[PDB]
Amino acid sequence: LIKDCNHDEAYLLFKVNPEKQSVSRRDGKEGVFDYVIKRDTDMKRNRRL
Amino acid sequence: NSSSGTFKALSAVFKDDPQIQRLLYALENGSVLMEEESNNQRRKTIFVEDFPTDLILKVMAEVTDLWPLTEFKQDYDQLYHNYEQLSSKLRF
Amino acid sequence: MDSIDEQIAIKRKELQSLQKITSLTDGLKIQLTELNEQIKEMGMNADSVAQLMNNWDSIINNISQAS
Amino acid sequence: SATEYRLSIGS
Amino acid sequence: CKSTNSILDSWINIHSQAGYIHKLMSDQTYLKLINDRLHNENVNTNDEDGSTLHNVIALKKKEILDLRQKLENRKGE
Amino acid sequence: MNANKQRQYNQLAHELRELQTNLQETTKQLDIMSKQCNENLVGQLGKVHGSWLIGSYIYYMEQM
Amino acid sequence: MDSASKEETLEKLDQEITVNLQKIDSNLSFCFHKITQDIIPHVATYSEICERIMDSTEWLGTMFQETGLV
Amino acid sequence: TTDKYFIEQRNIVLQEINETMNSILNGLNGLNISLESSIAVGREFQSVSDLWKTLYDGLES
Amino acid sequence: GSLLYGIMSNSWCVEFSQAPHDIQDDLIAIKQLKSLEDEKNNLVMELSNMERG
Amino acid sequence: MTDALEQSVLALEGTVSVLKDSVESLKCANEPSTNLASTMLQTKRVFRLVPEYDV
Amino acid sequence: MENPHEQVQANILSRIIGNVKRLNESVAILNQELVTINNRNKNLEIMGAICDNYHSSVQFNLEATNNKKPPL
Repeated sequence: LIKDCNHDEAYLLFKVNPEKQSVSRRDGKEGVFDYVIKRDTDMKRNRRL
Repeated sequence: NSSSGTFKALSAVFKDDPQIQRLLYALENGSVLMEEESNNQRRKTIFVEDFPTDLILKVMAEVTDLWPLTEFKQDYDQLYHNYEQLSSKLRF
Repeated sequence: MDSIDEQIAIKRKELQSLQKITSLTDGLKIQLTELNEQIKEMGMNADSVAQLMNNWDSIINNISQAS
Repeated sequence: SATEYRLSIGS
Repeated sequence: CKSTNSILDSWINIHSQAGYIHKLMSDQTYLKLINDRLHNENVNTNDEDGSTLHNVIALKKKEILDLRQKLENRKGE
Repeated sequence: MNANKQRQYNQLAHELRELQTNLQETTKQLDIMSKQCNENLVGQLGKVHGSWLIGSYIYYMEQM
Repeated sequence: MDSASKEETLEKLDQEITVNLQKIDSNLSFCFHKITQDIIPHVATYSEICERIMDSTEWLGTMFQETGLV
Repeated sequence: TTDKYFIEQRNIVLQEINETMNSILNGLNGLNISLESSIAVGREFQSVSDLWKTLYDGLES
Repeated sequence: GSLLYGIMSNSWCVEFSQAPHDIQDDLIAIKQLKSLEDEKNNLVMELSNMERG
Repeated sequence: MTDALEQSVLALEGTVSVLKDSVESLKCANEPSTNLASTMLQTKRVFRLVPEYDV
Repeated sequence: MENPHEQVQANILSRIIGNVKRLNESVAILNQELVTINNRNKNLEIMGAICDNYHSSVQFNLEATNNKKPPL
């Protein structure tokens, strides 16, 4: 279910933001991460409305 | 719209300078069908090599910035060393 | 000119009242500092609870990714 | 002509 | 049905662990003990023996022995 | 006694009484806020949710 | 006691009233700074934290509402 | 659909603009309060400066 | 199972520094200490009662 | 004039006493919440779950 | 001519009145903020209450039937 990544490969492929502890592609291309997190945040904000 | 995410990201992070964007478009399909600046306005094709070597080097440096894997980084280091050795020696 | 001792008494009573007000204002300042510190502490506790509760959003995102 | 503490909030 | 039984079994296990931890954290003295234990490892991480539950129990037993000694002395008084 | 200072002191007294009323209201609101924070945020929500999370953590760590 | 010194004492009262007024003004200004710059921003921060609380647990809230009609 | 997305982006950026302008207004208001306090405590200095103009002023005479 | 798997996956990636290890001894010690505080209360108010009288 | 000054003294004394009571009660109520939150509720996120599909 | 300190006290008192008015406005704004926060958080005690009730209920059920298993 859960395989540990090679830290070298993960760091080269993914930009890591320790301030928010987030992960993104270095090229900035949107993946399932961006979709899921953006959808969740949009639901949170629409609820805020 | 049909360009891959690589060139899309490169163009988005690059400034809207027409020179750099036309270089990217030419790299994407060999040459750029740029619009002539003369009063006799017309479309003409310009090859990638017609763009200055420094801009291509900056493009590939940005590529290695967004893909910093060790083989790409070493290739950029070697090619930039060859740049500042051969082409810069030629420049003095 | 008006009676000196009358002015003296008025000024003395004003002075004692003013000193009382000064000490009381100093006490008010100390109380405000303490109140701000208490608000800081409870905000810290609330933010700790938030860090604890972010796990639920993490779980929901994990399940959505795995689906 | 003396400004007054008016914390704005929301919209 | 066996699968559902196992799933509810795991549910019961996690709820039992949660209940035990809730009981443990409901005690004010235990939380205070964790607090000064943290402050002691800040002072000195090595001296684990300084703050252990069994050492606290031993000191408590010594205190109880002192209390009963004082009680019997006062009875003699 | 100077009449101008007289009116100044009267205004001072009025403003301080207004301050006292506002501080009384602030004290009530802060008491309610403390009740909502300590008893509910951490007392009930925080304690129960933390208990659940630590229990699940222990369960699945022993199931490594 | 003395007459020159009794006029001096009246002037003493004047000086003390002035300095006490200055101290009171300084104290009240400090209180205003503490209220405006510290207490209110921390209250706002607590507000944001509590909003994040109620946001993160909304999935439980909507479950409980769907079955309890609360 | 595209127009709706345009509108919702508008509302998002506008509400963040509103909160930022709130912050700006509050900061400016606090600064103005402090400045007017400075002026209020300073206004008395004009009289003493005018009194001391009688000893030395320089260019005026 | 979906909820449980989410919980399991999250717990695999979160560290709780102050989770206990030997909850049994901790718990029995807590109840034993509570009984000892009850005994202390009995002793102290007996002492205060005879001191007052 | 003394009426106004003693009135102000009484008002500010009331404010100070009320703040004393509020601060003491707030501290008493915050001590247990701090006790619980500082020790047991600590949480450190060491990892983020990542589908290998994006990888 | 006139007592020099009179104007000084006048100005000082005027400024005191002004900043006390500022204090009153600030504390009023603080009260409004606190009221807003309390009304907004009025859902949180509901949340906590039902969570506590669920915890007590499951503990009582694990007492009624003896599925409560030993701690770890």
